[PDB]
Amino acid sequence: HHWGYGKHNGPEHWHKDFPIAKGERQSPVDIDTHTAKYDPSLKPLSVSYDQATSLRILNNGHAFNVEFDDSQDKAVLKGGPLDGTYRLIQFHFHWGSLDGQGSEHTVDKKKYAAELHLVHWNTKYGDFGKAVQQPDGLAVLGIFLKVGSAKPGLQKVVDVLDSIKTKGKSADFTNFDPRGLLPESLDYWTYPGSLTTPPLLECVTWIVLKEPISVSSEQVLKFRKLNFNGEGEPEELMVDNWRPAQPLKNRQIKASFK
Ligand SMILES: NS(=O)(=O)c1c(F)cccc1F
Ligand SMILES: [Hg+2]
Ligand SMILES: [Zn+2]
Repeated sequence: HHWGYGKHNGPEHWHKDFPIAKGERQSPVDIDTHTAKYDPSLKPLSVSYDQATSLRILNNGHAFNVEFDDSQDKAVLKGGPLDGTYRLIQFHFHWGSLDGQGSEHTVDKKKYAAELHLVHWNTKYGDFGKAVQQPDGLAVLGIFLKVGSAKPGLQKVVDVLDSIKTKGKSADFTNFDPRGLLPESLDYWTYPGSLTTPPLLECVTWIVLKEPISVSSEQVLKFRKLNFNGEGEPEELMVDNWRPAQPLKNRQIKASFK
């Protein structure tokens, strides 16, 4: 039926309606530290989120998305492995039912408690819809979350979750600064891949940051209170909305550090 993360319609079943699930550049992948090739030609990332305008937040049944106004070059990403300018359109998380699982990408087989994705599209293409039809259409910045001390800048998001508990609900979310979710260093690993949920299109340049941000037990606990179901249906806790690591096949992961 419509895709999900449960026993009967989870990741292992997606290939039935989305054949691309067995493609050559699928995500996510495990990052083997000793095999990633340090590439010194890679340039440093350029994150310009000072003029970012958040609009709303909404539960879509798979995760929650904070949307931003992408009609002009307000919050952009360039540099690193990129060619051209990429506009931020939205961010979301992937998390688990226990502290030792939740991230999509792994490092030396290690699983973190969750993972943040900041989605951007190539301005060359005009709009998001066109960008998803190109090999270099999207650029997603990935950040790992580990359980420890509380992240001040995450709290604003934690507070509003009660108002978007079930599928379809949305709430205004203006004046949020995404710069409060970044770790100290911008060191990364990069590889060519795809969306981690259907339609599983292969249009993404993945940029996974080395340094994870830490959040509190209580902060992630509130993530686990959301619901997959819409209002009035039986309650199914929104947890473990992550895709298992896919085979790397004929690709290479480059690192911007040694
Ligand atoms: N999770 S993900 O980053 O790959 C992702 C996006 F960025 C955008 C749409 C769907 C989706 F699944
Ligand atoms: Hg594509
Ligand atoms: Zn994602």
